[PDB]
Amino acid sequence: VKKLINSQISLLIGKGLHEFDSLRDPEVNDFRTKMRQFCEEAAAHRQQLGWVEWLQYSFPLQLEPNRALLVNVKFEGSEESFTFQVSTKDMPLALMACALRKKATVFRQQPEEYALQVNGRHEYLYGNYPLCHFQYICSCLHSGLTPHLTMVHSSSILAMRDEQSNLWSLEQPFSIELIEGRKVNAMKLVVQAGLFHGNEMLCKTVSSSEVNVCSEPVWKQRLEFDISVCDLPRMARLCFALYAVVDCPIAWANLMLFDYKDQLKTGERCLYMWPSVLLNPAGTVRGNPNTESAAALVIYLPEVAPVYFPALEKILELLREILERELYEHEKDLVWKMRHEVQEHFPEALARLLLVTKWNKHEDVAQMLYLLCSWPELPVLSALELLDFSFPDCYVGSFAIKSLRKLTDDELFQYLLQLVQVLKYESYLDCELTKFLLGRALANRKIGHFLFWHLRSEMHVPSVALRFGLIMEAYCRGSTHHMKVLMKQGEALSKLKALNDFVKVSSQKTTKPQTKEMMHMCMRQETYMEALSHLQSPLDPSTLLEEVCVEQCTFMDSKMKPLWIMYSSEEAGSAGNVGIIFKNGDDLRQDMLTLQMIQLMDVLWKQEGLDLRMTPYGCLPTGDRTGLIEVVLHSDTIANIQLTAAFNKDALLNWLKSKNPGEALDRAIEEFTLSCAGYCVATYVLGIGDRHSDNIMIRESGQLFHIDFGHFLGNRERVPFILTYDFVHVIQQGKTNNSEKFERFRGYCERAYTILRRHGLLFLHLFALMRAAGLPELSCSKDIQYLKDSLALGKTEEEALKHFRVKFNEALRESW
Ligand SMILES: O=C(O)c1cccc(Cn2cc(-c3cccc4c3N=C(N3CCOCC3)CC4=O)nn2)c1
Repeated sequence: VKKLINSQISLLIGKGLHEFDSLRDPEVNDFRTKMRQFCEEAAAHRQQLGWVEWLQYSFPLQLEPNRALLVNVKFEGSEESFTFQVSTKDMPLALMACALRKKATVFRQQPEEYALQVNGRHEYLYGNYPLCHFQYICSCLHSGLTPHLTMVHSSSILAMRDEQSNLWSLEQPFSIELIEGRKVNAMKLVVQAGLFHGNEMLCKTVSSSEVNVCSEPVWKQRLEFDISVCDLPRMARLCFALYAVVDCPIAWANLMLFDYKDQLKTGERCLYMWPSVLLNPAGTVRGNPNTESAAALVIYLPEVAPVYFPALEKILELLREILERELYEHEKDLVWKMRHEVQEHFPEALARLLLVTKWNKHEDVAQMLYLLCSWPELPVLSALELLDFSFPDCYVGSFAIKSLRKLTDDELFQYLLQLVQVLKYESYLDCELTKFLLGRALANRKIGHFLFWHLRSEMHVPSVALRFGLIMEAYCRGSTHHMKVLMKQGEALSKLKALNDFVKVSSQKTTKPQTKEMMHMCMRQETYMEALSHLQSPLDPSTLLEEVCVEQCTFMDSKMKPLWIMYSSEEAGSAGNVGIIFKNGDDLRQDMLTLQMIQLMDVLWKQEGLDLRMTPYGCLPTGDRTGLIEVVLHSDTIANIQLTAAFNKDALLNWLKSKNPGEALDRAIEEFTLSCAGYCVATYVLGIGDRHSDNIMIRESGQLFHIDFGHFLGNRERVPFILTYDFVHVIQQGKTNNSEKFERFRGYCERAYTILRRHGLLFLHLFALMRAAGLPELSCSKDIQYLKDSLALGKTEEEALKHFRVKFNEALRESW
């Protein structure tokens, strides 16, 4: 019935829907019914889209940021195929026209009723684009391969659509009553309490009287805060810390003083606390769900009267440049004084102005909000800064989203990971960000795919399980069919975990050959063959993983026995020969961020016409210390290649010569040189140390790349720029001296470095939002500072390039 759907979502999301119901929370009840309708009406809209708009939803085009080629085309019904020669500048229509036209000759006898499917992939070619804007066509040209496509008629596409259908009054100083608690420690117990608006204190942090450290922490005190109740802003957050002293932190807990209906809360409360690492303003505002084990604090919120935060209508009723290029009190005063100027003449300095406004004075907040309601839209870069925890106000949050609505699907995808982490900072379940993500996800299946996995991957974290579960359920209501596709992915991943556990056990008792044989036998079981085959890759939904082909599957020798799983697809040909690595026991989150950043650098470079031949391979956490990495085929580790050469320095170049005979070598050396420049710069900027020959790989094309990003951000040394002699040797064509090739290489590096600096704030804004994620190596200011320093953002370009040159020369000396 709908019974089945409910049980399908419960399995898919990793939480039973009955668990939601058992909280008997209207916030949650309302979140669920609110969004379910929102998601259900989005499904509505889509089931009536035109066939090209459906393609846009389900198969978003994959593009790049004159000359001729051979393309093979067939039609959906037959085996017969035709090979033409087309231009890289041609449109898909022209290609479809030739295809149609021929079929007519051989078929004894209108392009616009067709789209071209990439054989064996969930990828289509359509739209007004040259064939070498399409990533698959591009891929084939740089690799040499022949594009194989299938003419799909509009009515076949519509068959797919149809088969996937579903107040100011209160001047008294704010106060609470700290009643008692129930905890464990060695001393006397103190409760410190403090009121926050983002990172900023709304007043001084009143503390408890000292009470012995045994059993319950009875207090029955009245805590009064240095602030009027009418001055508490909408997003006011009360923050506790319980600790011992003769310092020993024990626990923390936060809550919103206003509930999700704008009512000021009153009065009693049991706060189930989170274990501590001293106040944690950024911490979640929801209680610890381990209500058996957690220490708890009972408090009382006094009745001040029913009081709601005023509606917007009431709210609305109530040397500049030289500092505007982190400032003093008099500077702040100037900026606040100048707010109208700021809006009219420096609209992009909104963030600055927001941080100087007095959130602990309601009158000031009102005047700021009135400016905000007429404020011009901001660039996306500026909106990314506003998503920071430092901007907690809901109107600000809403303004930020409003400026982000113009994000292209491509941009949104590039920033999605960060936007999901920002949900952790949200105060309430129903929020503009969640609505925006769910809307965009329901309009673009790729976005929906990566949103799903970002959420699913953290369900084992109790602070986000509820929020993320709820979002995934909403999403599933909005696409029943995608829900089935994702279940199939879940079933594969479930089987891989079991397979990997077995491998961990077996390798402890037997040789690797024996274990591998057992792995193979396990995989050939009907249940495994079936679970592991015929699915969309979680790494990239457009890649279909068809028949898992064992004999080629193995596992690595390293601790948590990462699995190496290979696939083939008759229908896709060579493009269907794809591999994934399943890893369980390692935290994949830091490879994802890093690989993501590298992707963004590649994109920023390509946007200036600089293609450094980078390899931004897929990486996707799917669960608790679980996830996938995309295999880059026809590549091996530097270590491995340093394995016939008389001198070890030549092993690399000999290998390249062997894979690139004759005049092919010069292209490979160029690919090596550009990619080396890319990764030299990327690893310097990102502070990725511990680079060695086991975690640097090369492709047979010549392109160098990095794997195993365990320790970025100098993490803390200050990782120098690195040039390896073996790499300089290849760049210089195996010559001792070749300053023509070398100083070109030095040019590539400098160009790459200077382009990144120009987008320095993009990197800082993105890393700022990633502080939400609790990555151990992105936890504080010192980590953000690393980026500031590596991009030398405090300098003029010039100064920065001179600085960079010292470092480059530094690195060169180091490489004998
Ligand atoms: O010794 C073996 O039995 C063995 C079995 C299968 C493969 C290998 C060689 N190997 C190991 C790895 C490897 C080891 C540890 C970490 C990683 C990794 N490869 C990775 N990739 C990613 C992109 O595609 C190339 C492989 C990523 C990665 O993080 N890559 N290749 C060795």
